[PDB]
Amino acid sequence: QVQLQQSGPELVKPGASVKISCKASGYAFSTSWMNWVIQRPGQGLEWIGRIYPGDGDTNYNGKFKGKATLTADKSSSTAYMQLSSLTSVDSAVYFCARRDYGYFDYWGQGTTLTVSSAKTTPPSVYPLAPGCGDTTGSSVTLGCLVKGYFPESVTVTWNSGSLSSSVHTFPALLQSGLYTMSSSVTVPSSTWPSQTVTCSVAHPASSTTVDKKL
Amino acid sequence: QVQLQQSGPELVKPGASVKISCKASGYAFSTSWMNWVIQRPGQGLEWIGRIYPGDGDTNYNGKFKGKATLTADKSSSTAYMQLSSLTSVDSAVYFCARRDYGYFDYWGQGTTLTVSSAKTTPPSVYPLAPGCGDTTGSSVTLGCLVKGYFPESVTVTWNSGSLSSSVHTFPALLQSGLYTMSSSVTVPSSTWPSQTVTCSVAHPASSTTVDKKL
Amino acid sequence: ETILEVNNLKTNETTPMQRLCFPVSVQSKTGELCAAFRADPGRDGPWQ
Amino acid sequence: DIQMTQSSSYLSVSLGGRVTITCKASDHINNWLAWYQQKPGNAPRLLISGATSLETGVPSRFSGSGSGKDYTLSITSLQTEDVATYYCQQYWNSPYTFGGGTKLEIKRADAAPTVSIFPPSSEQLTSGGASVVCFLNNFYPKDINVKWKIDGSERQNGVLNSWTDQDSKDSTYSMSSTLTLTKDEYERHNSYTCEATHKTSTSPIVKSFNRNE
Amino acid sequence: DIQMTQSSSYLSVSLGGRVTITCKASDHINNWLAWYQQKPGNAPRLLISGATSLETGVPSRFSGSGSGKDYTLSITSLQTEDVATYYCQQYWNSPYTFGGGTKLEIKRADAAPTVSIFPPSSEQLTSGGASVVCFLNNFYPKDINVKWKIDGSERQNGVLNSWTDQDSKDSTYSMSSTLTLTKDEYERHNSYTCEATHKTSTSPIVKSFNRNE
Amino acid sequence: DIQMTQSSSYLSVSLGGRVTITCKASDHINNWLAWYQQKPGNAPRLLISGATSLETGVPSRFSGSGSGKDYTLSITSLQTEDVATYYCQQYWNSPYTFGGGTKLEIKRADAAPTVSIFPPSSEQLTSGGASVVCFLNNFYPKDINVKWKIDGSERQNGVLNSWTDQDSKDSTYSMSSTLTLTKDEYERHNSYTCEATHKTSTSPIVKSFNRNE
Repeated sequence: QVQLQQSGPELVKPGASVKISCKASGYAFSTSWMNWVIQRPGQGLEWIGRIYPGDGDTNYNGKFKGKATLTADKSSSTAYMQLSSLTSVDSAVYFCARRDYGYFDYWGQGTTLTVSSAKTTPPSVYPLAPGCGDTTGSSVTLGCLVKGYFPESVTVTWNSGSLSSSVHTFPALLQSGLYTMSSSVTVPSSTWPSQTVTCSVAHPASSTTVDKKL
Repeated sequence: QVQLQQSGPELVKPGASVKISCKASGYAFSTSWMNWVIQRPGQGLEWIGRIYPGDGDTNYNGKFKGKATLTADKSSSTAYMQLSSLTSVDSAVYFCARRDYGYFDYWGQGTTLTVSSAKTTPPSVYPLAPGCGDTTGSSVTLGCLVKGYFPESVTVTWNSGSLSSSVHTFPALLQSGLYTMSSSVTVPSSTWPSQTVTCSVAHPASSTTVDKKL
Repeated sequence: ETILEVNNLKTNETTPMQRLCFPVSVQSKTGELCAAFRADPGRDGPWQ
Repeated sequence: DIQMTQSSSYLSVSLGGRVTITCKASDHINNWLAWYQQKPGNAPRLLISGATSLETGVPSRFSGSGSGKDYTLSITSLQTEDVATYYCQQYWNSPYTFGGGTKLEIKRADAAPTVSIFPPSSEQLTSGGASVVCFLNNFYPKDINVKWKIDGSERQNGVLNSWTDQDSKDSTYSMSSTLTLTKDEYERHNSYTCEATHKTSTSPIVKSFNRNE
Repeated sequence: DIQMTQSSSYLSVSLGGRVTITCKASDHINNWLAWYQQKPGNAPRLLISGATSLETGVPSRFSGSGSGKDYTLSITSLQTEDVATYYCQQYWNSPYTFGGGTKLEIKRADAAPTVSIFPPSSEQLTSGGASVVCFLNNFYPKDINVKWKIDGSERQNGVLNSWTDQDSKDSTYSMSSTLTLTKDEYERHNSYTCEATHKTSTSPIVKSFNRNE
Repeated sequence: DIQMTQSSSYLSVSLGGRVTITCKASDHINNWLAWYQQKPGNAPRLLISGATSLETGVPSRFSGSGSGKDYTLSITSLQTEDVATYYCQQYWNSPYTFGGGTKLEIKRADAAPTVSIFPPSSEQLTSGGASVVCFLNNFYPKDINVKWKIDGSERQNGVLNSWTDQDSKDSTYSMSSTLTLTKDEYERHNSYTCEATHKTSTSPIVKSFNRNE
């Protein structure tokens, strides 16, 4: 079998350089070309460049000609991609594939590059529940808003995972350099507020988990 | 500087010929090509033909091959365009431009050719104002209709130009060989008919200016 | 015979490989000057 | 004969935004194209030469780009003096085919029209013909349908519509319509009315008139 | 630089039916094309190679066909594991131009949305900023228009819409919107409301809110 | 294999007007094209040969023109015998690719449909199957949507729609729909109804039926 193993995610401020590893296994490393593909979230996809490990030559694109530099090592059967002058628009998902008949036969697991100047900040949950002056209707949706957490993302537990069916996990969007998310779950007014609903974020990086009651 | 000076407008009945002058200034007249462009009101635009004043050769189009004839004079630094068999569809705006790198670097001021069999007729204004039987509403629009004036166009003064903001000048459309126009201005029913509104056309060609009170 | 570099520009200093040749294409006018250079082999310029 | 299509004819963007206009031809023009700007009543003005390079005196907000048979024109940002009709030319082969053209206007909210029907003048019948008019004002967008119906009928031809473009102050349009014919048909019936259908509202406004009032 | 257009971006067919996706290029690629299948969060997977031949491990339900510059991909029938984003590649000339992509979803009837506006928290004003929210749930199809109007106005930019794609269970979507700004503008007015316009119904649902309640 | 696209399939113009039909191919055919006219139940008839020259016996109202890959057919004016399906052929290369075809019809105002549901016959249940029918008549234009709903459901497949084209007298269309299945499902419920949605009116006409009446 043929397996392509990449590295993990990277986080670095703009202006520095980053190197990404791709290691082939179960196949001759210097016999076939090794390509690279960028996917810009979420609709963009385009080809970057290829390298032949036997000679070491590189074939780049028009835009990525000066930004990326490809190297290879025949001893460890590993290909490298070095990026220079990293900006905010250079953060995307990178692929590692090989060329056989001219297509891409086998892909990689995928990697995430996030380039930003923000640092790790503890999130602060803001409660939102009905309501003052408005009893309409007998069935209302509940949730809580989360703001100012880096990086993405965090999971929101509800009553230690009591009911996951009607709750919806919304993706995060960057605002003012920080990620913001929301959650919505519907509860009838007959059982509310008889049982107190709880939303709790879990952030592994900042080691900050806040609990909130309503 | 380079300046291209054309002639004024022309009015002639169908079946005759017309010659249009274009005079270059501040540049070598025989060195560069001299083009011609027709713009049919208002959406049509297409290229006519070019001439090289040194040799005198002419390069025409497929449709304008037999209709137009281009000549040039090196002594006066002036180019000529002669049209034969003028019809109603041959009335349009003509341009005079020069060719340098293959584009048109400098244009002319533009000229208007109107080919019709109609003659000069004095206009007659027809009053229109609310109203008999209809008092609705408290704010109504006022104006007057103008018909049978040649050529276009005439200006309509309102109380010697008292209020030009809410009045709208509508373009003329040819009907039965003559041009027709209209004007609309809104006045509240509280101040009407306290002050008498007046519309007056001014036609320089026929020397006919009529005044009308309401 | 050795390669004489006719095209030398301050913009080509980053890519020295473009110095070895000069482009030619379709022209819309008559008698454009494609290139010009000094004929002295011992002068600073293309002959170096 | 190289056909070069410019689509679409009308597109509207507000100020401070970006606009993209595509001019496409049938064959390869070798990146030879010239963008033009013509204000109403004036002559065209050159902007882009060769789909890339600029001119002298033109601001840097105009940037052309493209490859193959698809070429675009990017203008950022948009101001009040940049609103005009844009053209594209192919000088690669003779004859030189000019573009269809794109007229720019500013985008705003929707406004309800105003329909007011007018009686013919009492002394208007001395000329030998009669014309009934109803004028419209303060509407948007361009496309509507004028309707003339007497006892469930529709009358064409002989109707005409004189459009008036937008101005700088209120950015509002206007329209007028009429028809001309002999005397005897005018008194054939009594009630007169007109209306204009619009897309966002299936039920338009109706303004009628009657002769014997 | 060979531009290869893949249209359209979104098309929906139910299960048990047939789907056709067209990938068209500018010039002749000599029947060299590769169809891809990429599930969210995963890597692309090869399906068709050379517009005709299949791979090893791929089911026989996938059949590619085409001639000239027009190439199609026929999938019959459709199952729950075949729903993903499909791509097309041109390996004939360098650089290799990837397709635009087509995201597949399942088609069903229309459902009315639910608009619920929420008050800001009492302790939310301690951070130095205020954000008003109204969340929508249980609607269809994708395209709608969010509307924010206070005393007949429209506020952009600063609004945002976070979409959520369909799942396997209820095949239902959701959306949220908000904006962030300083304190003093919040109490400038009183009543708050939002709505969403839809095509099949000209009159949407309105859910308002008031501060002094 | 040269694909030649003819669009669109249906277009309508009234009598006394002008009609333009475009037939476009993929490559250069060197101005070799043949326009055809086929009346229903009859054989095609040649009109234009080589995109320009006429035939012997064909009236001079038919004038073909075009250049490059875009070719048109201009017919002025239109009469009652010129209404048929028009075709275009490419004889430049083998195999000869025939056009998609354009069916012509006359344009008029809009008419409201008529929905009438019918009970099954009392002796119809002796055959071993039951079919419920509701027939529509006097409507326009072509495109509508037939709707079958019992307790908030939709039933496909097994429905069918038999269209009837326009005639010379009233220029009016008709449609019918039905389905066939076993006995036991028929009495599962009681009320029966059908309707047809239309574009200009969001609320259609409803004609229901009940078994125990």
